[PDB]
Amino acid sequence: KATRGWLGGQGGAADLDKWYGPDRKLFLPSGLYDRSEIPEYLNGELAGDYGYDPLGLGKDPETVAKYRENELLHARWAMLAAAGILIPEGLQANGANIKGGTWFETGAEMLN
Amino acid sequence: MLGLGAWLLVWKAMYFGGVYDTWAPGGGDVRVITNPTTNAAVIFGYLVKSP
Amino acid sequence: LTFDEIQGLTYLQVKGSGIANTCPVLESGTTNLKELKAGSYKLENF
Amino acid sequence: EFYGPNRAKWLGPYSENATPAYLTGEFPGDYGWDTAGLSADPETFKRYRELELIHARWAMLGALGCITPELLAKSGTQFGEAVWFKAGAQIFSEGGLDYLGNPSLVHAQNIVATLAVQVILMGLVEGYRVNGGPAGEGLDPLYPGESFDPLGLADDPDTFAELKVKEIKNGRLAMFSMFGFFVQAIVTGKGPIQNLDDHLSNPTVNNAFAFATKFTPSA
Amino acid sequence: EWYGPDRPKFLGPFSEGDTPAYLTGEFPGDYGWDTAGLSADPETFKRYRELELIHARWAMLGALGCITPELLAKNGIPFGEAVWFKAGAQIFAEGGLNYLGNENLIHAQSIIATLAFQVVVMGLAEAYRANGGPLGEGLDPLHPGGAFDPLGLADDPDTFAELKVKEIKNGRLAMFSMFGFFVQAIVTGKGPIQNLDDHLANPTAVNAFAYATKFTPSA
Amino acid sequence: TPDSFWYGPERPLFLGAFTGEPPSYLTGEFPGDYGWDTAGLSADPETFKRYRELELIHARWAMLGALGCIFPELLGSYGVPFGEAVWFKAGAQIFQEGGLDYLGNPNLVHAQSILAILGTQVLLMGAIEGYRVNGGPLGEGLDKLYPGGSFDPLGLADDPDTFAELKVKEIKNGRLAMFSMFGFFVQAIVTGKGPLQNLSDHLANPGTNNAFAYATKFTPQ
Amino acid sequence: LVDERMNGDGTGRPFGVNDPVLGWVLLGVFGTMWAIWFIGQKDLGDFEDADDGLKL
Amino acid sequence: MLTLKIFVYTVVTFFVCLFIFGFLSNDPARNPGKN
Ligand code: CHL
Ligand code: CHL
Ligand code: CHL
Ligand SMILES: CCCCCCCCCCCCCCCCCC(=O)OC[C@H](CO[C@@H]1O[C@H](CO[C@H]2O[C@H](CO)[C@H](O)[C@H](O)[C@H]2O)[C@H](O)[C@H](O)[C@H]1O)OC(=O)CCCCCCCCCCCCCCCCC
Ligand code: CLA
Ligand code: CLA
Ligand SMILES: CC1=C[C@H](O)CC(C)(C)[C@H]1/C=C/C(C)=C/C=C/C(C)=C/C=C/C=C(C)/C=C/C=C(C)/C=C/C1=C(C)C[C@H](O)CC1(C)C
Repeated sequence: KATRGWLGGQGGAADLDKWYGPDRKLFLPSGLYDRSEIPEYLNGELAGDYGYDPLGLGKDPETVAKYRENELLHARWAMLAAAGILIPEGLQANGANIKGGTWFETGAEMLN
Repeated sequence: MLGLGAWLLVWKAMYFGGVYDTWAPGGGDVRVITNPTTNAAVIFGYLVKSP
Repeated sequence: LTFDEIQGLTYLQVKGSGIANTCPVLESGTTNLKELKAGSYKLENF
Repeated sequence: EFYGPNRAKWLGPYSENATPAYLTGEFPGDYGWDTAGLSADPETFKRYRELELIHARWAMLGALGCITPELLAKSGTQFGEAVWFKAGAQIFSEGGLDYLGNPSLVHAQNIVATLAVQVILMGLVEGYRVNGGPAGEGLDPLYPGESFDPLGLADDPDTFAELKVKEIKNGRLAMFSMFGFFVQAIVTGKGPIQNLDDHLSNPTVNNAFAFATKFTPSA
Repeated sequence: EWYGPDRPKFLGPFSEGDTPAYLTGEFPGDYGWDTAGLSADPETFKRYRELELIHARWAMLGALGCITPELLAKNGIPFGEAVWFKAGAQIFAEGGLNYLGNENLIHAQSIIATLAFQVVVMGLAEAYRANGGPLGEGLDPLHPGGAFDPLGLADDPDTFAELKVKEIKNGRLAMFSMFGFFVQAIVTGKGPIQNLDDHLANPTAVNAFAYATKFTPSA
Repeated sequence: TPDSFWYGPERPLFLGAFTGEPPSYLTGEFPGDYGWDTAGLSADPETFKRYRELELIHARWAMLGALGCIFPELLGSYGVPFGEAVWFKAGAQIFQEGGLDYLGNPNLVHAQSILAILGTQVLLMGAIEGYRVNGGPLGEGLDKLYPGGSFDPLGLADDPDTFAELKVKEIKNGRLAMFSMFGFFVQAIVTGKGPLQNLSDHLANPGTNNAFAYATKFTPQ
Repeated sequence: LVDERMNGDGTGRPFGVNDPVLGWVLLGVFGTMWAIWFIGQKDLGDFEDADDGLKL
Repeated sequence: MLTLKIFVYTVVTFFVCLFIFGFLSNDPARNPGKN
């Protein structure tokens, strides 16, 4: 809670001025994508907002928020997926008796 | 960047196919350099050698 | 140095030392000078 | 009991004049044993309690980790070297140090790598213990309990003071047993569970007096 | 003399400059030798005098108990072993540990019996010394007297202060001679009288320097 | 304490940033104060004066010792015919046939009796170690650690800003030499060779000739 | 053989030393004159703060 | 010949160390131009 620095002094959340507000990182740098060409519904209110919507799939902050529940679940499943695909193949290739650590044939490995 | 660039030559000689050794037994061809000389008396002996 | 001590050196070690200008000393062997077997010999490394 | 003046002692009933004045009984494990007077200054007695408890928490991790590789080798797990004073040298083995027996596990080969990783990792977390770090900044130097008591066992401070005494008495036994393991390896030359097995096999002859003439200077 | 600033010092005329200020000369054997500073706390310093004197008294029973089986084996009394550092092995012999040589004597057979006797026996006496009991309760733990002075010599404190100095200086010789006996047994491997006799054979050749090349490392 | 960077509250400390507050009696007053008293051995401010005057004497002997152990082996590698150029074998030079030759030279010192060496040393050290305690010909009433006068002939301790700076250099050179002389002790016990031989063996192959070559060396059974 | 040589014409010795006294010549003369420069460094300016060179 | 070589290496390293430590002894401040 009181969060001393990982290596040295004071740590924690130094600046959220890279992630929210008009000043923040974007999907293109500022000499290629200014702050007037950001869509009006993409503002610094959601985490990971880079102004990225070239295909106009966002409409207003309530439709973006209901795609946000589609994005964050698809995030949190693919993160469990990415560790669930590399690690059993990595253990089998280095010596574990997994027999089916490769992901695209695990289902047919266990049929009958 | 120059240090990691110098490790590209070492990885290409030790791991990524080898480099051409003109002093190879059997004539010169591509040789994986399995035993590069890390002795400081040999490596820094060229530098203090006379020109 | 003997003959085998010279031949146990590489070329870069004997280079520039003056060892290459020297005949091999015969450290082993005795001065008895009779156990040299009689007969013909073709004489190399003279 | 275990606190105040009316507590347990290091000589038990024959200890009413044995204990010094400054060992009151406000700290855990205080049975009043300072026979050599080392902890008379309360500034140094504060330092020795930190030295005692950190030694206790390394010995409890020591005495459990010097034993469970040798039990599982009796259960049929191949380690390469299961005896604790031989288990450091198995990183120089031909296949390196597999963790239990699986080469799919850690499979370490380079001793200088796993030492330099340790110096960086232990150099930070022993530094976090002193000044503070990501898990806390201004807590107790011995009993942080914010991120280090996740199960809520540092509540009810009456029974939490009992847990401090259960901590140090388990810990002092482990320190007394790690001083065991070191001497029962230098003298015997075998593992401590192997020291247990042959004393349970024949308690009459397989004791420490069978090795009493080992260190005789014969010249 | 022997107390106050009239006492003689550990460095002679060279210690007239700086002795520790707390070593005033109000305890026996005070020569002002605390160059390490280990006793500037008087609660620590009263515990170190207890440690010094008990070490002194056990070394006086030690240096006499190490010297007597050798001086009696030189007379011609048959012993199992004369030297003190091999003197524990007789309980593992055939006939066991006879006291001098006879069989109506002790005739020790079991080491577990004679140790467990000593552990409960010295468990009582040393705990009585730390607390008090059947030979005194409120007495001085340094010098009790009464039942520990039967012969009536702990009287007239002008000659009892001098017997305190005679107590510790005989002890400080004996501690220096047990650590004497400890080192000369390791380095040589022969008894202290056996080291005394061959130093009297040739003193220039047979001394400590003749064994100086012994502990050299060579791998 | 001045603004000398090695003194006072904002001084460098032995865990850098991870040290926290130092102990309250280590106020940055005396040199080499990195705030390292984790055992609390110097909490008594009178024992802390004794340990300071015991550290520096250890430091000044180990600085002479570390130079004195490298120097006959460094010249011994360069052809100077010492009897034993290695430092822990240098005592046994008195026991060989020709005796002890300084620089391996027979008409230098040529010591033959070790009892004459020790008998000279006890008389000469006992005179001057007592002079360090009190008085003496070179200085009578001076500091116990930094007497100066005849022991500062070059005048390098005149400026007390420079003198407080050089005391930090003395203790850090001393603590490095005590830590290295302890290295000379352990790596002669463990390996059995000279420290310049251990250095050149390490430089010839650092992967195998490190200290883990002798890790199984003291294994029981 | 006939004469006496030093025999270092093509041997590639470090800084061309073959008697160890030549290396101590290199370290002695460098070390003597490093020490004269170091003791005399109190007359050269204490360029202690960061913006304290000949800069532009 | 070795006596000559030791002498030249004392001489040459005397003048090379004058060169090196001379430019380390605050050469850029030995200008007439003030700033
Ligand atoms: C009145 C009976 C009684 C006695 C005599 C003791 C005595 C002791 N208790 Mg105590 N207790 C007693 C009652 C009680 N204790 C406790 C609670 C505790 C605790 C928690 C602890 C003690 C400890 C100790 C020991 C501390 C002193 C020491 O370490 O010396 C040790 C040295 C000796 C006794 C002398 C040498 C041992 C041996 C007899 C000689 C063997 C010689 C070798 C063969 C020499 C060969 C080696 C060579 C190379 C030198 C000591 C043995 C502490 C301990 O465990 O220390 C180890 C400790 O932590 N006691 C309770 C519960 C309230 C008691 C109630 O009955
Ligand atoms: C922020 C990072 C940082 C860390 C981690 C340290 C850590 C340390 N500093 Mg500090 N320092 C750090 C920053 C700085 N230090 C200093 C200035 C100093 C000085 C002057 C000194 C230190 C010393 C120390 C040590 C003090 C306590 C100790 O001995 O540990 C104890 C614990 C260990 C050493 C861990 C053991 C290491 C290893 C993993 C064990 C190896 C295991 C073996 C195989 C087991 C052996 C087998 C058996 C059978 C023999 C410690 C290594 C002191 C020192 O060097 O003493 C040794 C010292 O004199 N530091 C400065 C300049 C201000 C710093 C700058 O930021
Ligand atoms: C600085 C103090 C000092 C130290 C550390 C030594 C160390 C040694 N001397 Mg030695 N000496 C010292 C002073 C003197 N010596 C001698 C005369 C001799 C002779 C004639 C011989 C030695 C030999 C030896 C070596 C024994 C081999 C060995 O035991 O291996 C194990 C130990 C090590 C490898 C080093 C570990 C050092 C030590 C255990 C730790 C140092 C701390 C000490 C406990 C402090 C003790 C000093 C006290 C008295 C102040 C050993 C390295 C013998 C020898 O050279 O054998 C090859 C030998 O023949 N010494 C004189 C003149 C009288 C001294 C004057 O002060
Ligand atoms: C076959 C072998 C052949 C030979 C080997 C050949 C290869 C050798 C290459 C080695 C590497 C050379 C690199 C040297 C860099 C020097 C740069 C420099 O200008 O370095 C400049 C710095 C300056 O340091 C700072 O200098 C300052 C100067 O202060 C002075 O001035 C201050 C105000 O300015 C204050 O007033 C202060 O009180 C006063 O003291 C401060 O003192 C600082 O504390 C101090 O850190 O020097 C330093 O850091 C330390 C410099 C490095 C160490 C130098 C050692 C020299 C040799 C020693 C051994 C000699 C042996 C003699 C033998 C005798 C017998 C024959
Ligand atoms: C030494 C090279 C260098 C340096 C220091 C910079 C520095 C900068 N550039 Mg420029 N730039 C460079 C090369 C460089 N650029 C090149 C090669 C291109 C062509 C692709 C551009 C195109 C470019 C644009 C179009 C813009 C910038 C912008 C910027 C600014 C920061 C935003 C940023 O990260 O750039 C964005 C560039 C990238 C994200 C490229 C990816 C780089 C990552 C780190 C991978 C690098 C790989 C490897 C390390 C390098 C190549 C290896 C080898 C081939 C050499 C910053 C001043 C922005 C700016 O000034 O805003 C006003 C801006 O609008 N740069
Ligand atoms: C802690 C300090 C210390 C200690 C205890 C030792 C201990 C030892 N050293 Mg080491 N040494 C040290 C520091 C130390 N050294 C340092 C700092 C150096 C670097 C200078 C050396 C350099 C060194 C060398 C080069 C040699 C030793 C040797 C020795 C051994 C014999 C001691 C001796 O001959 O003394 C007596 C020495 C002196 C009294 C001083 C030197 C005097 C010479 C002979 C010149 C004579 C003076 C004068 C010009 C001529 C007088 C003429 C006369 C007729 C009046 C002994 C093991 C010798 C050895 O064999 O060890 C392997 C050896 O040859 N030491
Ligand atoms: C601080 C602290 C803090 C916390 O709280 C606690 C603790 C931890 C405890 C602490 C720590 C401490 C430490 C570290 C210590 C160490 C020390 C040392 C090592 C010393 C050395 C020390 C060392 C020393 C003196 C040494 C010396 C030496 C010498 C003289 C030498 C000599 C010689 C010579 C010349 C040569 C010849 O041939 C031989 C001889 C004779 C050998």
